[PDB]
Amino acid sequence: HQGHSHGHQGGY
Amino acid sequence: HQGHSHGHQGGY
Amino acid sequence: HMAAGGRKENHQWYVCNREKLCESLQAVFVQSYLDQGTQIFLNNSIEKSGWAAIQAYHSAVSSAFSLAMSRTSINGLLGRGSMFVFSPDQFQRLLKINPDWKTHRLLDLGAGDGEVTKIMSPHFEEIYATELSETMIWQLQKKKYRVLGINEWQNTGFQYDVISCLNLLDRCDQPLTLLKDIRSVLEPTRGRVILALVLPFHPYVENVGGKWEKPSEILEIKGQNWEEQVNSLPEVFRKAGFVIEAFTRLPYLCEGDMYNDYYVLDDAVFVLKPV
Amino acid sequence: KENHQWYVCNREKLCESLQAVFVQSYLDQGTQIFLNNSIEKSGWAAIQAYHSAVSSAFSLAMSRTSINGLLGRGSMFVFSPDQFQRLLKINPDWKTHRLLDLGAGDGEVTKIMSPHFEEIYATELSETMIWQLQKKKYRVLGINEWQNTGFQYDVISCLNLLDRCDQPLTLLKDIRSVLEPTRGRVILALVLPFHPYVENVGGKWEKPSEILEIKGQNWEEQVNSLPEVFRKAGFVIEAFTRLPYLCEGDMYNDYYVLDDAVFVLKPV
Ligand SMILES: Nc1ncnc2c1ncn2[C@@H]1O[C@H](CSCC[C@H](N)C(=O)O)[C@@H](O)[C@H]1O
Ligand SMILES: Nc1ncnc2c1ncn2[C@@H]1O[C@H](CSCC[C@H](N)C(=O)O)[C@@H](O)[C@H]1O
Repeated sequence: HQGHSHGHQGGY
Repeated sequence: HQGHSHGHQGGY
Repeated sequence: HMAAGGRKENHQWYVCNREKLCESLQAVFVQSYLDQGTQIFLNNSIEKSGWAAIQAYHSAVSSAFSLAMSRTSINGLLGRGSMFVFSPDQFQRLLKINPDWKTHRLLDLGAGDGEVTKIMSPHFEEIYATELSETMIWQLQKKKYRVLGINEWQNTGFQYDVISCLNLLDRCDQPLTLLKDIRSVLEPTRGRVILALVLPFHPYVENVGGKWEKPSEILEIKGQNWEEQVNSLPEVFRKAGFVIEAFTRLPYLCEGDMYNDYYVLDDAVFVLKPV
Repeated sequence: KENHQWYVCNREKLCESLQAVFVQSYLDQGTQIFLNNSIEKSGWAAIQAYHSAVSSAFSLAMSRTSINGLLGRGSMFVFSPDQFQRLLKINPDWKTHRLLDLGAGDGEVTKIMSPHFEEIYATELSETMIWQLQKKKYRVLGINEWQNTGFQYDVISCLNLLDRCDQPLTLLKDIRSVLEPTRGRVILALVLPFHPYVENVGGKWEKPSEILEIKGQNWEEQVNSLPEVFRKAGFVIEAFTRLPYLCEGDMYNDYYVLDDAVFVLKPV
């Protein structure tokens, strides 16, 4: 699993 | 063939 | 164009609750849509995910060398995981330029592998870029962009006609200083800044081996949904001497892997003018 | 008279000042251990094949130095602890506060020097070498940071960097400007015959922005041309020696050798 190149994102 | 890590070298 | 019963238009990537925006931002919001260029990126990404042996190689290299390199540098080494913020049409509609508009100099800070830079580049005679990843610097140089040091671009003796700062403010160590530096070298009579930020705002600085550090400066971006966090940005930009000329909501798309044909984050994209 | 091909020096072809400060080195225990360990690594067939495969795969996209750092291969050797101590004229127990190693590579030479220092700083342009240096817990400084920290260094090492950096004369002047003056010393190693270039990605290279006028038809003649270069930066040679600059090998050779001139410099 590579995912988004910008990284993981948290929430609001 | 990897050679010397400092690089190829010429002569005098 | 979009309609409430349009299928596979991914409305949630583009729409917002306009009544939740402050009234000064309601006036400069620009509606984007899932357009031709966006579908070309997506169709290309879907095709790339179909090449199983390429995906498997990329995953093996990533697995083996992730402790020694950053994820960004691994992507640059492989030329994988490229991203998309706007099509040329979306860019031109946001900046209010015609397709043939040209000016002198673009500076793209934190340009990554340059595949977003490439969307903007036909509008400029000279393209400059900065990057911290060594393999991304090689990708930028293959595109013939002039890579400047991260403390060099402020000191070249010339100004820049457009400065782009796409998805960098949440990934750099000193974002307030960055915004002030941008203001200080933007050509003032006509220059514009293109700025993109993933919301919800979650900043960290990427290090090797999947590690990270907190940034040294704090951006006061706050809010409980996309609209509220956008509402906090006029004051952030004002502190750096900018006002918002236009902005839009765009999916920050990324090529995929074995598991997903692409990945998505939520970008707020702004055009700033110096004030 | 020491006659081993890697250490022998024709003293009569040195100028008179350099004859007075030359220090003879020899193939000692620490050197032979490096060579023994290098021969052993070259006998690891599957490891050498892996290194070769990865180096070919990434060769277009990374500099050779960064590939070596990524793999932890191709480490080098300039001096043993005994040779380092003999050149500096210091005891095994000797200590001072701050070492800075410019262009430190994977730090395997740095770590020979490290026991004599409280604090060790390093610079490097290669991202994966920085990883190596940080795994050894050295304090990595930017290449335009280290001379602007506000503090000085007790020993600055600049080993096999002058022929590989873009601005070597500025480098020497920058070293002079933050060396601790009363007791500070510089350790400089240079491969002769002197052939400078700046390494780029993919086996490419670029010419340096500044030229060092180092000329001669052999080791001793080239060394005779250095005192003038050093003096422009405000240094005079306190001691120097000839040492083989050794490097780990590959599937075809157990190690590789270049010819180092290794100086201890004092500020004028
Ligand atoms: N201080 C800094 N200067 C230049 N690049 C930086 C930086 N801090 C982080 N980066 C780089 O910033 C990028 C953030 S990802 C965004 C890439 C591209 N602009 C896009 O929008 O897709 C990474 O490539 C990271 O290496
Ligand atoms: N301006 C610069 N600042 C810091 N490191 C540099 C540099 N220019 C080149 N380098 C690095 O200098 C090193 C030269 S090879 C010498 C490495 C080590 N000092 C030794 O003697 O074995 C390379 O690792 C290269 O990445």
